[PDB]
Amino acid sequence: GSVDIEVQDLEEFALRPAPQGITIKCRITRDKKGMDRGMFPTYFLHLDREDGKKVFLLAGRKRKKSKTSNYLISVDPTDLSRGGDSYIGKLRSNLMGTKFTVYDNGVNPQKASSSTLESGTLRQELAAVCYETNVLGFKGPRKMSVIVPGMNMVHERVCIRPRNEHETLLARWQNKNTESIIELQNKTPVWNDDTQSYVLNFHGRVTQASVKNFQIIHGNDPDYIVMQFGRVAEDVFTMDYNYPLCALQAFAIALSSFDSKLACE
Repeated sequence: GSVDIEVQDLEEFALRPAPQGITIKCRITRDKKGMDRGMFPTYFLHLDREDGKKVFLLAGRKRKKSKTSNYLISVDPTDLSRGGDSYIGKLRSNLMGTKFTVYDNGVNPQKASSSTLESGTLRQELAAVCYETNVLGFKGPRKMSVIVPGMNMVHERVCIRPRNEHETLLARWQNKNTESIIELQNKTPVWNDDTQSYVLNFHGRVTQASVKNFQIIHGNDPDYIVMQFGRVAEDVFTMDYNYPLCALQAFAIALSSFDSKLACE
């Protein structure tokens, strides 16, 4: 079929998990300024219609709130283009650029009033990414972990609103709490003797693996590609995602790769 993905309300679309059986194909474009006189670059996510037309979905840009520089993800390009701190998603990274968490626009647990703290309105964690650190002797492709909220019987996300440090996605992951989360990982690339490099297979095309070219899958079924991200030009990348991911999660995961410890060349 074709399935002309229905995009009406951008906030709703951004949070909508991709229907099983339908792949949502997008493209991420890097700003209009970029490496200049400071200012961080702005990334744009557009739906790539199979008719040749594009549809703006989200925009992301790094910002320096107080000390750390998180990415604000908004469905309002204009606002973000300036001091517009309006957002639907926020990407937070550790100092090393090895751990990332994506939140919605709810209230931070650590600053919540007693009235809010009753549970509700509290910030949700939509995804977390960990770029595995080198051990010392282990030989092989680096590991990328992606943690997302579990899905319920109706195939909808089971809202994760951490009330404390032990309820975050990264904590549930490290503690093995697999009840309300889904642990995903990058698909292991395979050494190709002709290219003399580790490769991945994007729709039949040999693709050199890197932080700029990867696929996310569930460890139990390597054939089902949850997310496929690849560089097609200097500042242009293709991004396709499938259930259980929504655009905000996929986009955030992609933004993390730009801000990761890796990505240096």
